[PDB]
Amino acid sequence: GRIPSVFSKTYVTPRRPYEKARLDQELKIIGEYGLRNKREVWRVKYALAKIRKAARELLTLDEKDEKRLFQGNALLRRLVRIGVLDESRMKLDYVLGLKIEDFLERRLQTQVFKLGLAKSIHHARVLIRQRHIRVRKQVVNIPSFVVRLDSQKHIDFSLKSPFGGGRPGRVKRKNLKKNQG
Amino acid sequence: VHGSLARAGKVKGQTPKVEKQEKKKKKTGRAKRRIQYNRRFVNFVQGFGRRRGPNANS
Amino acid sequence: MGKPRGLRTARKHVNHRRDQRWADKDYKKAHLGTRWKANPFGGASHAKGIVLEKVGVEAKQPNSAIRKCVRVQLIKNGKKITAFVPRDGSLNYIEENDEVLVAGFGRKGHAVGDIPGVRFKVVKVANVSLLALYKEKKERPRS
Amino acid sequence: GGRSTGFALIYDTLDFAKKFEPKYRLARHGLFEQKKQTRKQRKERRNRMKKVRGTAKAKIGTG
RNA sequence: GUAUCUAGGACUACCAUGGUUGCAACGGGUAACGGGGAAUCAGGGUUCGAUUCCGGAGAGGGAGCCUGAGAAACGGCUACCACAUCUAAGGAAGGCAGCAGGCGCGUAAAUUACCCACUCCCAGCUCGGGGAGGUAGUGACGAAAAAUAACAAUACAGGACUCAUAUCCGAGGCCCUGUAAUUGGAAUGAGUACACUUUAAAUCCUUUAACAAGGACCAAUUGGAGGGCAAGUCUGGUGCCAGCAGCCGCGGUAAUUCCAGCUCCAAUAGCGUAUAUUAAAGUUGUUGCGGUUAAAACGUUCGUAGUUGAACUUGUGCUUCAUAC
Repeated sequence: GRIPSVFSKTYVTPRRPYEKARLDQELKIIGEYGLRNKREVWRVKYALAKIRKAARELLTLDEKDEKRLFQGNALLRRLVRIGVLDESRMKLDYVLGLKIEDFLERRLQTQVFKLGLAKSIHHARVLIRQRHIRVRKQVVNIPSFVVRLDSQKHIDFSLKSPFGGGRPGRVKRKNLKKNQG
Repeated sequence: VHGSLARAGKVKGQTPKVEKQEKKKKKTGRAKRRIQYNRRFVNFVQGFGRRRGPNANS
Repeated sequence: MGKPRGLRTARKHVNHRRDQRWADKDYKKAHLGTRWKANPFGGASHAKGIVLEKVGVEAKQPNSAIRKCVRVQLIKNGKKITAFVPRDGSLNYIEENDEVLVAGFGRKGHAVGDIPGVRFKVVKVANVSLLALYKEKKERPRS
Repeated sequence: GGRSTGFALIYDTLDFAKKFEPKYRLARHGLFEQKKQTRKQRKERRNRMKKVRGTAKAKIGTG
């Protein structure tokens, strides 16, 4: 037991499989955010549905009661924390028009790409597996670290990484023992 | 009627039976997503085709 | 013209539901308790049966086709079962009187194709994965 | 690396450490490793115990 | 009044002639332990919920009962009954729905493991003990995470670009873009194994010295591809044959559905089968349909139980202020 594991299951299905009008639109998301498969396209769509209908359940209530502020602002606290929500869109009627791509801009795969460490959208997403990425104490293998807005000033390479110069091959350092030897 | 059930799989008895044996084993799925634009961008300029099909051989 | 919108009426108003549950003829499929009666293998998913004989069925008109069908007996309830084999050939993959697993036929219980009186489709024979035998993934045990 | 949080149980002295001393935890630097049972034969041995009265000296040949 | 720890038709005796019901009572029936609860969308839900939590129950079929505060106890006993134990034939023993095993059975399910460090408990008890409880081997039932390469010019084709020239036309082409078993640069960590760590001890995860790719390796598929429903009127074969196929229908000699190859697609470590279930389904409906005829008003009128019921039954004001302005 006890409490085995809560479901919280992602990989939300499409209600119609072979629509061309969604078929072209998903690959434009991969055309910029070159993700692993279509399930991760659901995964951020899975996320905003928690943001969509729950905030929509606030809108049917009136000003001014507690939960439209209490659950209201604490959403907006976290929504401006993650960095998709600016200061001009403060009220709850300004948050439902948030598109899916703003969360995609905050992704660790492309935040290192819009920063000058990666210089390509496919040279970006391969470095996270080999762990040449550090945030202030910690290296992260996970490409889905998706960063809060305060964590923009600190994202860079690792110290144990070959950049900037820790075991710089190290397989290439054995390679000079092969061709020169 | 149960007269004769002999020729069951007759077209499996008249096969030419040619194989594949070749053609450059594919890449992984994210790399499979990468090629889906070079055949989709400029080739594929979408001019006046007058009722044309995308995956036509000839 | 009818329907009972009185407020204090609810004691009428769920008796008058259940009195008309078995009108909807696709809702006695479990409610009357007949799944142990005549779904001819007993209300489970599939059936570990035994092959009886290869029968000479004919397809429905206007389609003179011979689906080369089989006869099955079951060890669960012991009745006579008429099944059907896909993927032409495989009568040389039957090897009659074998412990066979048999699933349904994909209409929730009716005659589907041109094939009358056969409410099943085989998926397994002899515990050795009938499907992958045409593509020769698994080696078929002969004896 | 560079981040390994653990714990430390700084006793006042050695004999007061000998008062609490969680032995299966102390055994990482244990100076005291005795009494391997090993928890399987003992209940079998105690099963042999319940049919012998007074002496409890018929348990030699069974180990 | 008896018993019972105590209410009491609990139960004896004496007495009365009653409790109950169309507001579905008593009767049977269920592949029905209740419940906290579980899965799907816009609500209203209909399905279920054996199964870690809680509560009520049983230790083969049933039934009595000792001891104790506390069982009608079964890892206590007794009977009989069932099915099986041993015996020198006189006797004695038996319940794994405790754990791990087999056997049978059926579509249908794990090591004859280790440990009391955790959590609780046991008592005379800090100390003893507990297949409780913990860990491991088992496990594509699941849920979460995420490797299959990344980068370079030439290249080879398309385009912008400069420009000749323009119903034509090429070059400076080329950030780009592809194909390149062309060439690489080789970026690397799974595997890999010191030591380490975590552990009762051990593994495994993290850390990690030594290892580690020109792919043929360190190699992903499974299913399709007539319409539904996404994408070859490609080829060979075949000739209403074999088949295909949820349905619509394709095969009857120049096949877009069959068998192969070809390419194309799908989702991707997952795809498929069948089987029940909800959604789609406003085709179980109060919200939310239908009754002329497409399925459909008792032929009839009264008529209780039903169920729904008119109206009428203490207030606008009057003056002022907080108060909008």
